[PDB]
Amino acid sequence: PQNGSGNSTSIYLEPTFNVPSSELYETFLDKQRILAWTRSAQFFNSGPKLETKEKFELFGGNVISELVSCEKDKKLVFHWKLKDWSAPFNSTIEMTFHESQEFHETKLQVKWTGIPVGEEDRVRANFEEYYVRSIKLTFGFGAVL
Amino acid sequence: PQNGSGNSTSIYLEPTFNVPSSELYETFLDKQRILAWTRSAQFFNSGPKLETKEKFELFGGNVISELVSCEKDKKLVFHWKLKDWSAPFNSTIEMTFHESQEFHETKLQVKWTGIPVGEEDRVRANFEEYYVRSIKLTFGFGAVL
Amino acid sequence: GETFEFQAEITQLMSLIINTVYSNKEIFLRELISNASDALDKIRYQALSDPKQLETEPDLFIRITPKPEEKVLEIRDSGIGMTKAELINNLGTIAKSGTKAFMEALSAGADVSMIGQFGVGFYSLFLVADRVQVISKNNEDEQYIWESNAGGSFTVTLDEVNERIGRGTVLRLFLKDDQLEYLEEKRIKEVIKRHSEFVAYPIQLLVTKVQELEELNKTKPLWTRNPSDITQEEYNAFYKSISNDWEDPLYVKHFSVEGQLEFRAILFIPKRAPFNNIKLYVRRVFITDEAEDLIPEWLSFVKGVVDSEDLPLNLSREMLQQNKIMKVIRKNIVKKLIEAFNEIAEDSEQFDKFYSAFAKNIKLGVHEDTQNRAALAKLLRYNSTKSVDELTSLTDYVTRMPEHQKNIYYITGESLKAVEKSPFLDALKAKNFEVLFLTDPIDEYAFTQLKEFEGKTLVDITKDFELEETDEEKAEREKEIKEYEPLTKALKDILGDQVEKVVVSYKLLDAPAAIRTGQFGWSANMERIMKAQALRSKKTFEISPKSPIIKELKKRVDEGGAQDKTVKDLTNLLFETALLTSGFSLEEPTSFASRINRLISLGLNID
Amino acid sequence: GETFEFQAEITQLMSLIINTVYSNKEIFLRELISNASDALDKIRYQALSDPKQLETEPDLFIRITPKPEEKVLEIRDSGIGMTKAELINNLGTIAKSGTKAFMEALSAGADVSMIGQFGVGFYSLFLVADRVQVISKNNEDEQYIWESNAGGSFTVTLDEVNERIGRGTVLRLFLKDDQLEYLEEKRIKEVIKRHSEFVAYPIQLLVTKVQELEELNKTKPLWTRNPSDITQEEYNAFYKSISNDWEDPLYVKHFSVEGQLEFRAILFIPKRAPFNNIKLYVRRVFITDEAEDLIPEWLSFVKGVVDSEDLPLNLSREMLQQNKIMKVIRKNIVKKLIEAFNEIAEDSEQFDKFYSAFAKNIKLGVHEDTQNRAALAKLLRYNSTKSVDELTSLTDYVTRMPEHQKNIYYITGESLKAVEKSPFLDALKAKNFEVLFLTDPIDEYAFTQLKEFEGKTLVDITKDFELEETDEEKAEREKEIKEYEPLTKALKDILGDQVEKVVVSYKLLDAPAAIRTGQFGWSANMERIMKAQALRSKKTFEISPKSPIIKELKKRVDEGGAQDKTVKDLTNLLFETALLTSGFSLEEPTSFASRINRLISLGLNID
Ligand SMILES: Nc1ncnc2c1ncn2[C@@H]1O[C@H](COP(=O)(O)OP(=O)(O)OP(O)(O)=S)[C@@H](O)[C@H]1O
Ligand SMILES: Nc1ncnc2c1ncn2[C@@H]1O[C@H](COP(=O)(O)OP(=O)(O)OP(O)(O)=S)[C@@H](O)[C@H]1O
Ligand SMILES: [K+]
Ligand SMILES: [K+]
Ligand SMILES: [Mg+2]
Ligand SMILES: [Mg+2]
Repeated sequence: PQNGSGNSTSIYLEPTFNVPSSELYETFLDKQRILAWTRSAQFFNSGPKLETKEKFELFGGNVISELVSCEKDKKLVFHWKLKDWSAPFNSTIEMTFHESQEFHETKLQVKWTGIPVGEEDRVRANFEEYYVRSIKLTFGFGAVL
Repeated sequence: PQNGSGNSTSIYLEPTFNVPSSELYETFLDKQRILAWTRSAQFFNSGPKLETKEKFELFGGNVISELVSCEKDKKLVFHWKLKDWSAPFNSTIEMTFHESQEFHETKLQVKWTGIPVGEEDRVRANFEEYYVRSIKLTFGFGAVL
Repeated sequence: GETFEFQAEITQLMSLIINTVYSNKEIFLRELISNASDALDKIRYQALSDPKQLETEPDLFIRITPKPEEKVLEIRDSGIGMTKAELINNLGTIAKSGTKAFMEALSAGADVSMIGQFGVGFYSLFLVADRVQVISKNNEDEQYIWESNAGGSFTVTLDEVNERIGRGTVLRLFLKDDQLEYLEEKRIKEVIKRHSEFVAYPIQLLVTKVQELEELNKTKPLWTRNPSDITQEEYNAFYKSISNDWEDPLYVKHFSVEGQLEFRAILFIPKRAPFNNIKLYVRRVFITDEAEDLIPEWLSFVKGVVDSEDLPLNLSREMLQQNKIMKVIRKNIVKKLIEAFNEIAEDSEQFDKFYSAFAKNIKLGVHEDTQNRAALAKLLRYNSTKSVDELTSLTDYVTRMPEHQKNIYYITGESLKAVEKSPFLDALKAKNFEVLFLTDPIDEYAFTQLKEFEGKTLVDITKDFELEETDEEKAEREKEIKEYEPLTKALKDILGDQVEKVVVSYKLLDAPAAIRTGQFGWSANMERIMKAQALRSKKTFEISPKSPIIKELKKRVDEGGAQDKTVKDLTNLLFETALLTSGFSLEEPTSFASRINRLISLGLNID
Repeated sequence: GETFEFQAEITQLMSLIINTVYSNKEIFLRELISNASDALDKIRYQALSDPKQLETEPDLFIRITPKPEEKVLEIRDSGIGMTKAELINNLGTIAKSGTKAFMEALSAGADVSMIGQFGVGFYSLFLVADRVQVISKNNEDEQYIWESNAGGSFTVTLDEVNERIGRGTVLRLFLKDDQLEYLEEKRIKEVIKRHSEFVAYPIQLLVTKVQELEELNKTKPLWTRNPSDITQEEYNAFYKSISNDWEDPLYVKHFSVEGQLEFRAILFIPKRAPFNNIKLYVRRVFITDEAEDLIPEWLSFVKGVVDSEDLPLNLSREMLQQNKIMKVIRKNIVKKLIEAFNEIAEDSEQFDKFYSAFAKNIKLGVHEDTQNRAALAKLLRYNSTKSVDELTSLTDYVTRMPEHQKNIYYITGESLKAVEKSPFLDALKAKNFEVLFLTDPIDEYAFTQLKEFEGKTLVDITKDFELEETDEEKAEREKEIKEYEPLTKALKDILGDQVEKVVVSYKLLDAPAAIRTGQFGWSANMERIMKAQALRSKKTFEISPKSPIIKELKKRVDEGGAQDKTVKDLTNLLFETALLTSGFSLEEPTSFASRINRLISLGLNID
């Protein structure tokens, strides 16, 4: 038969962060803050923050993400892409804020679609290492034990 | 054939303790200090320290030791005995102090004889737990990591 | 299509089963003792109907005779024995298990459980021996010799040169020249203590001194009996046999589950924290102790054994295959241990020794485990302002809660003395609000995940939190804050970016000022613990409007001394002093000590 | 004596090999792909002498076709194929391995290594399937069908209904109703990524969208090539395939050992600390990753794979038997990684990124490992009084040592700012003695075990240590101490048992007083770290005779104020202040803050 590629899948995670929505929303946009918890970032634009339809390389240029849409402290949608992936493969990740004032926390429900089938555990385990535990240790948005 | 018991064996350990010979020697004799790193001690005599040929129970009365001979800050010989052991089984443990003024350490060469054959690893592993690490954590005679 | 029965290459199957199946070499002794145990279970079963078969050799035992002068390890058993037809069929055929066939031939209602079910465990002896000489003797046959050098064929000869035995089977293992270690007293006792410690029949070892008989299985397993008939000293001896610990177990939990999955587990609780221990047994035979997910990490402080018969044992009996019944046992172990913890909590005298040694383990369970997070919360015991004499529970904290208190107040710190006199308690003591005391670093990790207890939200007083207040107080406090507004503005721009905001707080009655961490973030103790780990935010300046120091500060500001040298030096001194009282380890301690030496010199009239 | 050849019960041997050998169910795919790889190695070997055997099916590949509409998992390969005689002898006989027989028939000097050596790996497919339909086709025979339902016999029928294949073997696995998970795209890719990721032949998977062919082994193993011909991007892609990391490896160490034990190991160093990762391969086949004594705990931060051919694989190829060659590989891994660490140290630009991420790991090795304790000491990099701009090495510390300095001075603390301005440096700076700065809690644990470097004993300045001095200084200092003797006696009995002795120290030039821990015990920072661990002595009061504060203190004592209220309050204030400067967290921080508020009120003329 013909030679090609596989299909895509979708995962859903809810990493709880102890941080107000104001600081957490700006954490994924402030270029000075992003360089802290990522330790590697290549922002193409010369602005102080991230704008709509702006591509930026993370972790030595291996991660390619682009902010396609973002609400005000409520929604964060990015077009996540890995250098190891093929060209037609373009994943989409949505971040919703669910800050709660009773327990002083914020649930960041992550709906990540467009992930290749053979890349599920690679991007999910690393998400708890480069995105969840990295921010909790750099800015102190939650205890890690 | 006849029914009886096995033979005995001997082991040799050198646990290094960061403590002067004066404090380490009194640690195994001072009843107030012994109750600290053992958390369980019952002394037959009502004296302030351990004397020659004095029996005492340790760790809920399961350990029976008796100081048969000791030198001034140099030698500590005890007749160690476990309640699980038979009556003819009586082990002898000798503690020799070696104070190194160059590194401010103290090597306590332990020559433990009279141990049953089927009791080698039981009394050696616990010696590093109830005698070595217990004193290093109670009185701070060395780092534990 | 032509049909062909499956075949097997014998010359290569022997090498695969002997060499490439069993990982450890000492496993050969576990299989021979188990086979001897199975033999002693067949003659004993026949004794229930015909005692004449047992009177030939009434003494049921397993004798091990090491011979260094001949390099032969003899293992004698008084079992049923093997006939001539059985030596060539049960012992000469691979995967032929005569023990399993005897189990299927048992009557309905038998109580004899055997271990032999595969039929290849006998061949494991060739891992340390070159040739074997099996001497068997049955009641309905003569005495024969089964000799084989692990080659391709075996020889069966009528025994006419060895000793005349009554009944049983003798195995003479000609150990290799490099495997002579199994002829020593230490190595033989090690394997029995590891694999055959709880055999139902006495294992005898011929120890030379004068030769004596050493019983290697004096301790009997307690899982075959009901937990009611077992006394306390029996559980103590059992704990000292399964583990190398010298002290008696603090608590013992013996339960039994039946139905779709049957297993008998005897779990012990030591006296102190040992800073996997749960062994798995299958019909009086040790299998392994490397269970991956049999017990959580926070619960690994307990010891004991778990005997079951539905475990999917592999060919070597050294590990368990991937299955779904282990998590069922895990839930039952956690459920029984939590219920056992509640039984300890019923006796205050016993729970004190349990909590003083396993407090960190219980708090770690609340931080890690989520299924029983609310259940383990009933075991947390801490000090408070009203319980400075005993460790009070979280349940008793709610009973002493007034009808107007709806938040559990707690405070972290390095020790008890640093939190018992903290100035953050003056507000809660005026409102008669009890505050928990936290002295361990893991205390905050437990409350970070709990977040609530019996409908009361956990609130840390070190963080910025609002307290109950009436409209009368708010009207008088608001007008007082705006009078100190130039002072708060003066204190803000002097410290720079050290604090986020300077507010007038009313939760301080004695201290003139204090520092509180920003909400939603780490506390003062949490930041100190994270920066002090060997394997490894925002502050708020609060002032008390009732202290004479703050009253004198606002006077100097109104005079025109917002940038005065004395005011700035006093503000920096009061700010760093508040960091020490709040629990912050200020940086550059020499700058603080230099300011103290100046006030010391000025106090001594030294210019 | 009558001789009997060993036999084997076939009806029970099948159940033991299929059910009670392999732990995981997914292992069946690893054995079929390996068998397909072995088949592709036989036809390729024949292509070196007769290309006509390969022209029938030149494309060498492994095709996997899942069929949910039929519940059949087809695995097609273009290998040499099996004849009618081979299907009944190699595939129909247990423990008969035709692949191993082909290896023994190779000529001297061949370069074709195969995996098939046992002969029971084919039967593993019945763990998830009930009946198998093997379709084979060889060049010197016709196309036949090998059908067996895991019973006692198998049927061989001339293929007259299936498709006409050129050359190879097709395996149709009728999976069970409860094992249909292996027909999905996710589960198939998971097993290949886990066990058959580095197959020398392309593995094709028919993925439906429209059906496409997915290559599951695009990444080729680099251990078959020399480390010189491999570029940097090839090592980056190899690291991203063996591990789920997204970043490129910081350093790569590819070495090869020959002789009595041959193994090729490619070890990578990540960019950041991942706060077992070494995989073991045997002839392009993943074995296991749970090797315990393969790499130390302090060295587990690196990743990579180790390919060897002398590993004693068991029957299931899931674990390694107890042997003595693993410790030989462990020493070689440590030796090559330490040598690789030295190569990183040659480039200052690369070692900065390595040290900034793996400093704790190197310091842990000095604390734990003793065989290479002096070797790992060359990697320790810290700040000093003369290197406040860059991390200096211990070797450069000896080069800057004067001819009269014979002790390596260091100081511990919570951060760099707490040790760069410590008053304990005034003595060493006057003597031009460089002092190391320690900011991590594990720093003292490393120097506690090292104790010496290049003949220089490690000395902590926070502890009571004597410095080099001349007879002229001792003559003038001794007479000055006895004049302060009533002062030291006055300071002793006032503090009580808080300190062990009050001595007049000359190692303080600016600070009026300080606290130093007793010798032979823990330091100021060590006591703070031990009491701050989430999983978890003697002090000396030193005074400076050159400060005006101490000069005023001895005056008040001589006047008769040994028990004066002002003297006792000033002594307690100076004592707790010295604890902060030395690094001791003072107890009862409110008593200290209360004394500060009094001096603040007295400074503001508030009575
Ligand atoms: N010491 C013995 N005395 C009497 N019968 C024995 C003895 N050892 C072995 N047998 C018999 O020989 C048969 C074959 O030996 P084994 O290979 O050990 O079979 P097995 O014990 O069922 O296999 P496993 O691995 O223990 S489940 C057993 O089933 C017994 O019937
Ligand atoms: N797909 C195949 N194509 C061609 N020959 C095969 C194939 N699968 C199996 N065989 C042959 O059948 C023999 C028996 O199968 P296996 O049981 O897998 O033997 P094996 O592969 O040597 O055993 P292990 O466990 O993999 S070492 C092999 O030795 C091969 O000669
Ligand atoms: K057998
Ligand atoms: K076969
Ligand atoms: Mg057996
Ligand atoms: Mg195979």
